[PDB]
Amino acid sequence: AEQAYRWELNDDSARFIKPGAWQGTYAGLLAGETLMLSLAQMEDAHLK
Amino acid sequence: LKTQQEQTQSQLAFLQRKFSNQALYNWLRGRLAAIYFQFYDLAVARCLM
Amino acid sequence: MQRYAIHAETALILCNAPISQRSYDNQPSQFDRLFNTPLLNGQYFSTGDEEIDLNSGSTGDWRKTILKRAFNIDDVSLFRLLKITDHDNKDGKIKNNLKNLSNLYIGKLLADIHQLTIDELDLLLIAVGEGKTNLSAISDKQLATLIRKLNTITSWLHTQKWSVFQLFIMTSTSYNKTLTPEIKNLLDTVYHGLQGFDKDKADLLHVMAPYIAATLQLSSENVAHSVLLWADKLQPGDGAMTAEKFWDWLNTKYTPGSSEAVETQEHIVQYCQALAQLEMVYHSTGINENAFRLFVTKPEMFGAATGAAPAHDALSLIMLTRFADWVNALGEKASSVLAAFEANSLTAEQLADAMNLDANLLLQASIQAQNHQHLPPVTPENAFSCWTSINTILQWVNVAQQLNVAPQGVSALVGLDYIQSMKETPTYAQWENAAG
Amino acid sequence: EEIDLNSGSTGDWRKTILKRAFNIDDVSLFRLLKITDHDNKDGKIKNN
Amino acid sequence: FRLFVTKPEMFGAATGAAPAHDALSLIMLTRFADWVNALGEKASSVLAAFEANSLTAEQLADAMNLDANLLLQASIQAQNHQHLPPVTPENAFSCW
Amino acid sequence: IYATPADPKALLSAAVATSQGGGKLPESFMSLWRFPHMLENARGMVSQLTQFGSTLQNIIERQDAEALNALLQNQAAELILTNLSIQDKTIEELDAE
Amino acid sequence: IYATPADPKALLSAAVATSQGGGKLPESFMSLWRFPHMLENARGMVSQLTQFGSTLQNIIERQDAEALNALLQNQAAELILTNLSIQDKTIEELDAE
Repeated sequence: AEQAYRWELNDDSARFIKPGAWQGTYAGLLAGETLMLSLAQMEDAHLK
Repeated sequence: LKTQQEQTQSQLAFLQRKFSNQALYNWLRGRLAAIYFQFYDLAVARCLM
Repeated sequence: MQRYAIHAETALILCNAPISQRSYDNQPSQFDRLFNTPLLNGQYFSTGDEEIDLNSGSTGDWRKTILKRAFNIDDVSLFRLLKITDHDNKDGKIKNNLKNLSNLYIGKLLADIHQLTIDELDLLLIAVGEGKTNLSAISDKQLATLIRKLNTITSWLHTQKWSVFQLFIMTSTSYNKTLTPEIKNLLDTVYHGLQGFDKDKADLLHVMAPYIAATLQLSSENVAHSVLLWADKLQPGDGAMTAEKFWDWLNTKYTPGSSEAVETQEHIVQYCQALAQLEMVYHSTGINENAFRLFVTKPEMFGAATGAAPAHDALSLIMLTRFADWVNALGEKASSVLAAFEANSLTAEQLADAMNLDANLLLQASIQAQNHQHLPPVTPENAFSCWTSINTILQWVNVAQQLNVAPQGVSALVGLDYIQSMKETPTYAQWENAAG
Repeated sequence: EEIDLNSGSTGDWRKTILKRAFNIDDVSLFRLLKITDHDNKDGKIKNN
Repeated sequence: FRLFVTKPEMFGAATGAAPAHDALSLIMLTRFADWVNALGEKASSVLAAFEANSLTAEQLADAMNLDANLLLQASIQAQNHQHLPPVTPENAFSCW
Repeated sequence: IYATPADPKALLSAAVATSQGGGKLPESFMSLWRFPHMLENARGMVSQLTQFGSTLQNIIERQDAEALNALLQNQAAELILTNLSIQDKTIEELDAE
Repeated sequence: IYATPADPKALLSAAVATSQGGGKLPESFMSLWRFPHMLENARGMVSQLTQFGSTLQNIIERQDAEALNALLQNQAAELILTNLSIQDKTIEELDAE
């Protein structure tokens, strides 16, 4: 979904998904809640 | 009574070494409440849209 | 003699007097009953110009042995007793003077009468703030202040049920440099949380606060913001780290998950263990969540100097606990006083409603606190807006309720001072009114 | 004779006997006066 | 326990040997476990300094609640006498 | 003369509540979508905010349940030291009997 | 001379936390679908990751609740051996009385 974001708005430098949602110390219990925020930041930046 | 002190310490060692201790839910609360505020500013934005 | 249940000659040493060399009642002298109560192998120990090597690893002569028998310590605690006495001593060797033996013995009595070890005494004198003062060059005034500070704190640790080693964690300014797994979880959580941070849009201390509280085991973000805001005023560690310097290192030089040694890594661990010390200070001294923010922002409200960083030594942890015991004694009216104390609208009539006292009792205690010479002076401006002044006024109540008199009845006894009488002697009638 | 019963007046020997006979201090003796006499402006009463 | 199964030479075994599980080696794991429990809150800062080779006598006396010169003089006298595993200044606080 | 000790005092503590300030509404944005297509976009956006709030409420309840259990074991480890000193005085009595 | 025994010592244990390393992001892939059709594909993909995480959090809580109950019964089976030896000394006293 990030590569489809980069191809529609001509911004190859755009980055919303960051390598920190999985924490192996705490077994990654908030991995889904972190990526759901990053998908919400991606679409809100798409609507604007 | 020296056994009950040894057993109370074996419980206190269990509450501090299990995965679901207080240090887990301090992390789960402190991280989600940073997500839950940043998600709110995006959720109230589309209520305005 | 009454406070520590000791003899008159032992209390005489604590008043900066040398060891006596005179017999009293056909009993040996104080110098003999310490050093020569049996003679060690038929050799008398006398004062002279002989050197006594007091290092930790020197199997010295027979004179070092008598210093160990008279003081009931080993070689290791005798070298630390010397550093409590003389910080300026380069080597371990001292002279066999009566002035030097009385200064080693005055340092051992400070550990004996407070039930302390030489280790527990040295770590306490650092926590007091008297960790740089010499017992060899101390005066009569500074020594009575030093014993008063040791009397106040050790009797306070019995009521708090803390050890000296537990107090030293909350009062230390030197930190460990070793990267623990508890700090790796702090360095990872703050790094992955502040990735899209803009300096102009938000405060740094506010957005770090959910991720600082998640890894210091804090139940609140209001506490963690006050934890970070206090450490910007000390700049702890060898790197003098602020939270703004903390993120500039963590953004550009830290890699999460690596075991690689970063350049200024040891200055970061000293900062992250000062934040963990803050977690121990807030939970031990059971202070209010809003009032802990008032301590870290406006310490002049709590007795500190204006424009100074809030200290965390043993004298300042008593003040936070006596403040916490004060707000617990207010009960349901504690929130209405602290809201009137954060502003400058706290009056004596509002406080006597919450203290369950008479309204004129705190008025007369506030009048008498301004007419006498307290070294922090109580003025009508800071009469109920500084904590040292409120602690001063509440002592006029605690003495007047002890003597079953008014606060001006206590002040009638203060006017009967012998030194104050030299400028104006009280007549026999003024004693006769005060006796009634 | 007047007896000054204010909260902050180190009075004569007559105020002292009122404190000994009633087992109170100066502060509770002024409040005992206001329970007795609300109409008293000052603290001074007569020795009636 | 990962340090025992990867580097047993840190815990007194011979270099390049498999970690044994006999009765002499189960005492050593328990006396190690009773040692880290006696450190309390400063146990994680010693074991992180023990997994690396940066454990000193001054750092250990802070966690043992001992004098700093007490573990210094005990480390000096442990090197001047003939122990059958010899104590050297290299492995003075990096071997169990 | 024999003086009776004072009665046991009742302990009390404060419960001062906190109060953080209210926020302000951000500036609105005129998007491209119509009302039945942006409301459905906003309703699934708010129904995820409900699931984050029900999850955050669960974590605080589990945080205060584990902070209490760690308190109950640190208090039970303190009473066992006093009851083990009373048993020393029971054996010392039987050596005195 | 009679020597008093030593005071009861306070037990203490370590609570050394763990720390596993962070992961790296895999290489991205350019698919065929547009943004509103791959985001809806990704949102239902992440909302299942939330349900796996809430299920895994439930299993760990039930694991530590059953590991505690097995500990509480192995400790209660040890105290019953000592209290059954005290009752042997109660009957032996009544044969000595």
